Amino acid sequence: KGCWKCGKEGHQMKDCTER
DNA sequence: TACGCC
Ligand SMILES: [Zn+2]
Repeated sequence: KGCWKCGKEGHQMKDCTER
């Protein structure tokens, strides 16, 4: 629960995008 | 911000 690729409550994919 | 992708 958090990011998509990172693993932290920083943001979601539209704010990450980080592959 | 960058693949929402590996
Ligand atoms: Zn992330």
